[PDB]
Amino acid sequence: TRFEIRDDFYLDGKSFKILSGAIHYFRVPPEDWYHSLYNLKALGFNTVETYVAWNLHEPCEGEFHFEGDLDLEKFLQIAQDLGLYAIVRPSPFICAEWEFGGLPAWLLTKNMRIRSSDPAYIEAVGRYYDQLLPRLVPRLLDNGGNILMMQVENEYGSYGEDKAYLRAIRQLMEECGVTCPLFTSDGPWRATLKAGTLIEEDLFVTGNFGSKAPYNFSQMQEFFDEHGKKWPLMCMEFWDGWFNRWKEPIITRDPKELADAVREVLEQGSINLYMFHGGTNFGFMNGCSARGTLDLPQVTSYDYDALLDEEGNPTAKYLAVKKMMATHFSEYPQLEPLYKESMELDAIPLVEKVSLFETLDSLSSPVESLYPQKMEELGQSYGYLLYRTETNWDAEEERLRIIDGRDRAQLYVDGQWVKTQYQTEIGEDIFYQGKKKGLSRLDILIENMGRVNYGHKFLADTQRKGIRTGVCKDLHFLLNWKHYPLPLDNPEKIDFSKGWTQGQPAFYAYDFTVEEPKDTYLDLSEFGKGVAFVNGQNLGRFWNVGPTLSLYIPHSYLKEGANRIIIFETEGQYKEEIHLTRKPTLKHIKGENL
Amino acid sequence: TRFEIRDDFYLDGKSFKILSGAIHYFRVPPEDWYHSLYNLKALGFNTVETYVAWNLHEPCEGEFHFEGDLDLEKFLQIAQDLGLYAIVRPSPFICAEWEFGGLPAWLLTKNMRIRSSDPAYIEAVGRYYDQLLPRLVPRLLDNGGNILMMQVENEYGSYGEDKAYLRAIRQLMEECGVTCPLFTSDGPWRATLKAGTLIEEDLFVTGNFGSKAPYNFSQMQEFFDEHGKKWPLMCMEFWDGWFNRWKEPIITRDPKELADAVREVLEQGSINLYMFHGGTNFGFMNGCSARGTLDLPQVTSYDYDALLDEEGNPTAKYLAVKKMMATHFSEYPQLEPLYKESMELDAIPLVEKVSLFETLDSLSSPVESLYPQKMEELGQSYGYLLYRTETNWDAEEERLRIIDGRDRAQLYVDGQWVKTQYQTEIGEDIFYQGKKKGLSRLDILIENMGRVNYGHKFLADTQRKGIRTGVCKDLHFLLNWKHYPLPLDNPEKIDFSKGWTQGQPAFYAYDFTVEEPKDTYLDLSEFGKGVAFVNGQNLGRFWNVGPTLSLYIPHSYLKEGANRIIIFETEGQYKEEIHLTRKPTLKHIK
Repeated sequence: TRFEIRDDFYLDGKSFKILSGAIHYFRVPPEDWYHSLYNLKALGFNTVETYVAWNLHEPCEGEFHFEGDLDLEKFLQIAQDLGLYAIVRPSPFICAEWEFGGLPAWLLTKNMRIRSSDPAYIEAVGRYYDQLLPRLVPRLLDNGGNILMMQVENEYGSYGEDKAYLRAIRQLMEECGVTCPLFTSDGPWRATLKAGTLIEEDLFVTGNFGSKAPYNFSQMQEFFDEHGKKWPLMCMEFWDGWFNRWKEPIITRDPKELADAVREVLEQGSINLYMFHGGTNFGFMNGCSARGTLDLPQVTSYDYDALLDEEGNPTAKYLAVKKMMATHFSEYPQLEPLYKESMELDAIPLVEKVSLFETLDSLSSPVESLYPQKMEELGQSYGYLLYRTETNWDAEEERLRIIDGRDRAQLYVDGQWVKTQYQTEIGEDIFYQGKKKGLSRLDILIENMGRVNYGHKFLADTQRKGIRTGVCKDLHFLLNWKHYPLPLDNPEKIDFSKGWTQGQPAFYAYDFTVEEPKDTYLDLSEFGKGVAFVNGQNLGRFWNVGPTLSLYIPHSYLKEGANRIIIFETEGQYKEEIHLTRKPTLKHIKGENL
Repeated sequence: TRFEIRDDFYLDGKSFKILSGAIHYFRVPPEDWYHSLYNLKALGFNTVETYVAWNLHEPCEGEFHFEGDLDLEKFLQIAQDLGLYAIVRPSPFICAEWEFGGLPAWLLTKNMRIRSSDPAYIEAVGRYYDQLLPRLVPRLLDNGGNILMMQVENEYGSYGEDKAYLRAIRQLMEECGVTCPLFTSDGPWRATLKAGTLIEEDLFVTGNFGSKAPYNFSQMQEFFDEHGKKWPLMCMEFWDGWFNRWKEPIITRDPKELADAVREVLEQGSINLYMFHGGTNFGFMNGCSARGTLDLPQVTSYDYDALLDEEGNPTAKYLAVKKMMATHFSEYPQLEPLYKESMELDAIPLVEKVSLFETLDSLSSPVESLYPQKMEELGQSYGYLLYRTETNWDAEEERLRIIDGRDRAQLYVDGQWVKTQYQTEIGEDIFYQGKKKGLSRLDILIENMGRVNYGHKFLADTQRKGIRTGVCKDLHFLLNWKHYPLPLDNPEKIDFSKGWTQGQPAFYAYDFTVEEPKDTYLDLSEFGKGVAFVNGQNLGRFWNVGPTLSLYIPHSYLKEGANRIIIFETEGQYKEEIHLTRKPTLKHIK
């Protein structure tokens, strides 16, 4: 074989240092894959690394997608054409600050123990691998492609110690034809290294850390020595920045310090910068952190304070690493990096608007049942879900309670907003005065704000979204529900010919003309909460709590000539004009460091 | 027919006022059934009412028990012998401040929507009714028995509005040959009346309340008038006292005020006093309240501040009601009630003791699996559950977390206590410094402190006890578990020849001689928490937080001659002697 893991990495019989950067194909529009990969090569780096997101490729059971934004094969080809090698990390679980850590939400309805040696789960992964891996085998280095090696699971030592599970994934990958070296990655301390690895089965071990390479590599070396392994040192995720969460301040890391930290890694071994270019969590694909029982959703932008910013442009950090490489690793040739230009556009007028309630039938097919159903139970993975029932008021004032609902609920009676409850607020008493006679329409709009992507809440009860127990009026649970799943993947079905009323979730259309499409940012600082679309593509979520108050619009999302932005707003904000800016708008929050 | 509901209750063609009192056969030892029923008759009342507890009668699916302490037929016969009528409320769900509201815990292992029109659930109730109802049909008044009528579900308006569910229950009862009038009971306001009833299908409606009979009956009357029903008014649960919960003050109700309130009901209609005699939640059968997401376990004593106290003796409240009856309803003949005498026994010394860990193997059959299992999936309904694993320490200090466990957890490493966590404390960081080398034994003793018995938490995730997600060490879930179910229904398997170690859950035995068995109270003020047995019979739980600091011992639990009391105590707080007192020991609660 051309690439071997011995006492060192060897490529064609010569010692080889891997200089990799992470770029997730699914977080960068395909039109910009070349741009981002070029900038990685230009830095003097020789390898690109990416996760593969199961929940993108098998969004519904048995339905596979490998084209367009998800054309991993094309991404790898672009990398190969640029003379870059590839590391692929096709774990069913990728963590990755990504919805449910990459697991398809439909697994939550199955009789199985997710992320374990449970055969039912392993078999689902197998059926997925049957579609994914044969696309990658021809792209192994030994088959004329560029893939050096692939990862088994992902940071499993930060979740469990089921060795049968790791063995099963390794076995599946091998059976599917993956004949390149395999490896695991984990935190470089004893507990995670012991739990996450198959070192005693000679499966290569790499470490994830964000600083102190000498110390962290020493801990890995001790672990290798203890098991008598003579292996090269590699940091598979060198965390070069920080991700962001709603309501929390943006923290950045000094470019020079980071470049120095990277130098230390390279002085002893190999690296994969996480992230090289972070990009965007388009649509509803953001992940979520947890603290005890509390969920902390992560933001749309995956800028990450990476070497390339969300847009793909070199930052001061890129330049600092470039200078470090030029000095300490001059044997790796560099190129001038590529920049994209951005544009701005003022005073784009509102053209049409419609209340969600007035365009429901166009957007969603209602599911009726006696008892309320959860989101995944209804066959929905992402987005919003409207629960509707009709009820007689049995007293002047009555109490309503949403029992076991997540993540955020807005309650309306006869179209009138009554209450909004987020997370732990859900379940608190709600009081109202309904119709004197006949039935009042009770509407509850629920949002899935992102399933936790790691750790102890990974399989928490709250991971299943929507209303899990029921809605109480007085002391009894209400029955006869119409459910309107609102994945909002069908903006073309928004019927702007219908009515609009203030103080309801609504869609707002803004039309503008573009001569030459360029990168830009939609300013949502004056709106409340919701999502935005440009030319039918879901840009992701906005929320005026910040820290991010914009949504990035890649040039490739725009068209020459007529364009339309649609804003779905849930909090009642109303603006007759929007603006696009050359740079993102930020909310400054106490404790930040820009 | 002998009994019918028209514009009024008619018994053998004559208008009839039902004067009922609640006595639950399963809360009073069978030896004292006559005593309590006699005292009900003595008050001038004519009817006894009782729930039937499904979780007692079908403890394991397909396994039915109707003998001894559970001999409902005998209870009804004794009532008939005393000339009392009976109302039976055989709902699958009884609420009743009783474990899981009477539902068998094994239902939690089934794919079904409990307490709904789900056929899977209805079919389970049907199989239960196939065993229960044929035992009651021959005891219907028309068939020579004493049962006047029976309830369909129980306060369903305080839970749902599934009319198909109510219809199914009614249909099951009819199909089992129950031909007497059926009825529902609910709170006497519009929301609960509408939700919990089948008035439009002519199913009789009763109300539950604890005061303001005129106002509450007026709300029922309006509901009746609205639906064109000319029916008698009955309060099927007139709450005459208060139940108690650990760490909360005992509330009592003035005897005279209560008697006055009862009179108000009787001036307009019929009544069932809840409770007439409350008795005891023996063993692990207590219920649990909820406030928001928080569980509030109810105590062992179901004294309830009822007319008869836990022991079955008339109280000031009994006398006040008796006086009210003699004054305002003199047409009902009364009798002098019966009293039981109690005993005391000082300083009964500790005979022997043994740590739980040292007697595990005789007490429990372990179940081994890679991932930890919950209590019910292991086949256990009540008691304690020991989770055991072996693990080595990967740093001088490591963090442990119990993820999604209920209700109370005690953690030991190599036999040494590390931490106790109750309810919401479960999940908090636990830091430990363990064996420098090799595997340490990690033991986690979990207690099921009582499943919620009503309301929005009735089917909460927390109703399944044990550890639902896992135990984390550092960042990873630990695997390879030995589970020791500890229902503690086998005290005869406690091996006192085994070793005892301080600071561990342990069993303590106290031997004494009894001349003539009499009611008494076991003083547990100086023991931390646990349960107690007398002659192998589980008296229920104790907890030094109070308000109750004793366990009632019915005379029938004692034997002539040699007796043994075994205390299982989990906190490491015990006494080298015990006292049996004439009256219960109580603690004031802030």
